[PDB]
Amino acid sequence: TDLPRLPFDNPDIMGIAPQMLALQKEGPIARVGTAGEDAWLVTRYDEVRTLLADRRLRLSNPNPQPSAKSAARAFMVALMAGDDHETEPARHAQMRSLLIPRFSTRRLRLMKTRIEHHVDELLDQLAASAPPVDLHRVLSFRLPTMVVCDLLGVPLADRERFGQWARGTFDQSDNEHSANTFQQVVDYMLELVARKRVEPGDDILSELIAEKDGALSDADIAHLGNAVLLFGYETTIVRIDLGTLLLLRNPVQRAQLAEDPGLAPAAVEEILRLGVGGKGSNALIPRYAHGDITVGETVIRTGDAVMLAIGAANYDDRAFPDGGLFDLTRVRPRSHLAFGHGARHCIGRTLARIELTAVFERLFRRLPDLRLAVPEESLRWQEHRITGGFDEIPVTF
Ligand code: HEM
Ligand SMILES: CC1(C)C[C@H]2C[C@@H](C(=O)O)[C@@H]3COC(=O)[C@]4(CO4)[C@]23C1
Repeated sequence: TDLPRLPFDNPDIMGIAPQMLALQKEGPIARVGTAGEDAWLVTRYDEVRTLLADRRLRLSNPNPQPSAKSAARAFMVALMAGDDHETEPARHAQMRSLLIPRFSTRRLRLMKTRIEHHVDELLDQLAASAPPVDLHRVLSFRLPTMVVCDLLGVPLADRERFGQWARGTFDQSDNEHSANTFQQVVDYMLELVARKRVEPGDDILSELIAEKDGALSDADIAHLGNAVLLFGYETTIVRIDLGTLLLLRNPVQRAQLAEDPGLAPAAVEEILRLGVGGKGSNALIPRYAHGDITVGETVIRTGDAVMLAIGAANYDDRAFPDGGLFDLTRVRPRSHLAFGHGARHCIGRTLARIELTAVFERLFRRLPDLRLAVPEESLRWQEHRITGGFDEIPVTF
């Protein structure tokens, strides 16, 4: 009898921690310790997918005196309209109503074309340079920040201003750094909303300003833009790094994709499903029970914290045969959980898929000999950031 304690050790730089796979083998749900409060950990695909669609399980904390959070997590939860359990239903509903139509088929079609040319240009610069090159700096970081510049209608050079702000806002190890960085994000976005009020374009804030004959306050609009800025590039950067690392580990699938870029959508779904870094703390979706819920033979009581392990569920042999294997030839694979599911299903997921598809359509066709210039074990996953990630990916080609 030994209460398991999150985060679990991972001897590899990717994948799921052995202890979490061991718990998954025993059953769908276990009581675990964490850095803060104890929580129920749900590790099997069927139960994680079910609980994500259960409206009794919500982001907001209903408890009368809530456990303390890092500044980073508090900012995250506020950007997701989960900071007040009494107003979360109306506020979260409004958030999704206002953001979903910003990712229209018209906008996505136009952005796919620009994304494709941009990747072409990024790879031509990469191919013209002398190895070793940091693939994270010159490819992974550059495409998703370009996309956010396009969404917000700002010059591309602005990403050199905001490109580290998600990392800094979400630094759980330094409350003061987190708050100072979020203040910069806020100041920037308020500047931007004031400009878009007199100089609109074909971009997200201009559409928010025009919404409901202009009924939204500057604070309301900047909130929504901050969510786009802070959720809209960093996680995608990390998936380009993880997808590259995964394809480097699987040369047969990599050669298949290089030969047939029509496999890129399938590859991207495998990358999302298998792409978990380090101790994988970002592959947990946190919730609180707002009513009692029975999971198998376990009773989750109102007020309990629940960690929905989307990473472990995406590796679950019960949902994906040979769940640990990268196989872009899977026939009708189940929908992975990397974007979540239910009420908070990732608003940007179609755009993120467009970005990743454009990259991996091209990468190994344009640079067939691309490979790591350093050992895998020297790559350092950044555990203190809510979004994790690697700081550099040195390559040769
Ligand atoms: C590969 C890249 C991405 C991954 C893996 C990812 C993953 C996720 C996940 C798992 C959630 C649900 C969190 C929860 O249920 O607590 C989420 C929510 C969200 N995502 Fe994404 N995301 C990605 C990219 C993006 C992009 C590109 C955008 C927009 C430009 C975006 C905007 C959002 C927003 C606004 C939410 C909040 C939805 C809500 O709370 O209702 N994300 N994302
Ligand atoms: C709004 C988010 C940025 C979306 C998810 C992406 C995930 C990641 O970075 O992989 C990040 C980590 O922390 C979480 O609570 C997650 C899992 O819900 C998120 C929060």
